Amino acid sequence: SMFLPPPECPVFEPSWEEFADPFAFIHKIRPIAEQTGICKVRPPPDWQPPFACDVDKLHFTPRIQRLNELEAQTRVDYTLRTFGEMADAFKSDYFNMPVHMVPTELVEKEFWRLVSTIEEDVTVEYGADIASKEFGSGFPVRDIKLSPEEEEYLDSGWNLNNMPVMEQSVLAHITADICGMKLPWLYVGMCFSSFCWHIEDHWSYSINYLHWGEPKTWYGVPGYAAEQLENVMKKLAPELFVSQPDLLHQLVTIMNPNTLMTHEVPVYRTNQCAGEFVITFPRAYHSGFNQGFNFAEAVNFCTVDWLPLGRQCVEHYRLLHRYCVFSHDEMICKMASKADVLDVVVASTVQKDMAIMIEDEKALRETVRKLGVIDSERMDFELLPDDERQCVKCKTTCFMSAISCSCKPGLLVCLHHVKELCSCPPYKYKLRYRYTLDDLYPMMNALKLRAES
Ligand SMILES: [Cl-]
Ligand SMILES: [Mn+2]
Ligand SMILES: [Zn+2]
Ligand SMILES: [Zn+2]
Repeated sequence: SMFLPPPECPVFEPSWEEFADPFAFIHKIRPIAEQTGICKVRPPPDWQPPFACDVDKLHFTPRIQRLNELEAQTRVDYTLRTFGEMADAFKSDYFNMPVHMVPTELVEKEFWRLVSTIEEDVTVEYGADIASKEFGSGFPVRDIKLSPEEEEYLDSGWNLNNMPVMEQSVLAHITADICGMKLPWLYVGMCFSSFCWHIEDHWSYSINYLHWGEPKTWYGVPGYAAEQLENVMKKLAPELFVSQPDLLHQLVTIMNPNTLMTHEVPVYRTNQCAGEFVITFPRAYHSGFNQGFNFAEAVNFCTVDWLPLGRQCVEHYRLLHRYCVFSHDEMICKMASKADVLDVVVASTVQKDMAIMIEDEKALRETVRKLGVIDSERMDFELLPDDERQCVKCKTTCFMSAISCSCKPGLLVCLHHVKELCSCPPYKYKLRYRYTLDDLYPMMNALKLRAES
């Protein structure tokens, strides 16, 4: 009747020993948590990173949010004090209650009532921005003089500034600019402010820490059910699935988990409270809303487990004509070029992906040669701005190779779309390539040597 809450997602309480290495721990829980898409992690009781900031000197510009189920939203001045004041009064006036007295069950039930009710037009506000000098990480960072307590947490793997640049992560090695993806984002919530159903770019992981305040309610769907969910959503809201001109135009929406559950899409929930982590796994759809005034911090990351999925994601982007945040192949080759300093399990896993890359590239080059492309020239793709090396047809970011024609200066197609560049015969085309196959096999060999050492 009305709202039936989804079953709870897994909750882990690691020992200090398990907690010592976040990537080992994530690998450990993966068999369980990937079945549910999201999971919650409670740190050991004494892991307590100090939060300190001036509520009057932290400023941000809030985003306005209408709360209508199935309505399209785009994916991407208050002080913290004045926002908090607004947020508390909003919740307090909404329920005619003190905020700590409003049961989380009630806020959840009411959220799903108000987004589905046409006659209600509740609007709320929220903050979402990357860490900057005007608004920095909630975790300790080096800058000016820090307390010993802050020093304790400076190097923690669970300090979300460090997570991107550890010895078992992959996004670290990327030299290309992916700031929107590798830097933590800060989120200031209020009652009912929400995040629409989405998956992370390049099907990466994400990890979210609620620094303080009232809980954040989550819904998650396991990666295996991603296409099921999309099919449900495309039937109910086809507008969200029209082609989009860039990454700054991704359309997303609020949708009741019971609707998914009715269509046999598995959905899990949780209330993330202050001091708790939520982890989302590759291609796991998630959404949620805040219970009240709060402050969270989140970052994307990629494990070695993720590498094959990363490759599959870019393939999927190609099929959908979606823009890439970075070139997956460029990242693989960057790591190969640093094989000697790579962690050994990383080296072994990159070697396997590189082997697929090379064999695919071989087949593509044979195919375009048979189409009559004969001329070729080496090209350092990584030097081109992204918007100068996207395939005309499928928008993929080129790196291994592309086709050009003097007919249309500056334009490129990837080797899947040789026929989509221009009307000139293929003998007028050039194969532009980053590496010969003969360059590539020794690169892969270096990884092998590092891996077997
Ligand atoms: Cl509404
Ligand atoms: Mn997310
Ligand atoms: Zn293409
Ligand atoms: Zn041409």
